[PDB]
Amino acid sequence: HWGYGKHNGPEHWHKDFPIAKGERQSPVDIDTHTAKYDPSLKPLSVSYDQATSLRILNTGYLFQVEFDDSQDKAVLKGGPLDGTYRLKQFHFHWGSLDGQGSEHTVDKKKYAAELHLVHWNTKYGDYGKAVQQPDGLAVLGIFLKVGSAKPGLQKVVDVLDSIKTKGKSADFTNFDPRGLLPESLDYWTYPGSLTTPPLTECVTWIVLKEPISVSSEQVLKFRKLNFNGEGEPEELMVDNWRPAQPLKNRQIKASFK
Ligand SMILES: NS(=O)(=O)c1c(F)c(F)c(S(=O)(=O)CCO)c(NCc2ccccc2)c1F
Ligand SMILES: [Zn+2]
Repeated sequence: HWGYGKHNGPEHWHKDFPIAKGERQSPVDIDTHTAKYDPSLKPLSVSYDQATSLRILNTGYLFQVEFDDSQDKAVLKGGPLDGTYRLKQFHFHWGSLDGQGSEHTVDKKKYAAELHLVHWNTKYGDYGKAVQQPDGLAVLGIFLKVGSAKPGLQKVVDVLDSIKTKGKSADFTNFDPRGLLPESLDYWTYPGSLTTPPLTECVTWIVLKEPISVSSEQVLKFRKLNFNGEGEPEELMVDNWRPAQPLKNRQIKASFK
């Protein structure tokens, strides 16, 4: 199956998923000197006050926290978006070393990790339909740099030992994703794709300019997760990022400066 290694990593995905070589693939390098300030973009509206987390899961590629999206409890709107996108899950990508791990880059800079908050367009009724549409998902991406701890991340870090291996889940209720956001909602946006197979070009990306700070100890705990299942040889879950893909004809817009 696909993964992150020499024999099944990003460079191989195109054989199963030919859209890997498509015209709107993600992630990309954000060239902050060619991005265009768009005074017509709106402010983001990030409304997570009623978010209901359910569970945390090691998928064998990353870990994710899932939400109850069967009512409008937590939604993203405004900015570049038409309509209302409902929060379904968040997850992270991270590196083996503090100098890599993000999927997007900024003027070629790599961050230690990247948080993705995945939302689906409510015009399509559910996530599975949405993922099949050109404007089905909106993913809010937030960079992580190593420095001071992020207190709102610690509940996530402390449950990771209970989901060490592929396919393990744990209850994860009452988690507030507002504690993962930076102060500023300034962002870049562009049209792209899922960053893992099936690589569908269904995503409006909204990448915040301001990183969050997490401690060295917080990210080290991410790196103690395993790609393998229990009872299989241990393979540390690190470097689960796709490198930047060609921008092609796209424009990245900035909400600021
Ligand atoms: N990076 S990304 O935001 O484009 C992304 C992932 F990297 C990713 F691994 C996933 S995945 O874990 O589902 C793997 C298949 O693409 C999703 N989709 C996230 C998702 C998972 C469960 C429920 C709803 C959304 C996905 F959206
Ligand atoms: Zn992701």
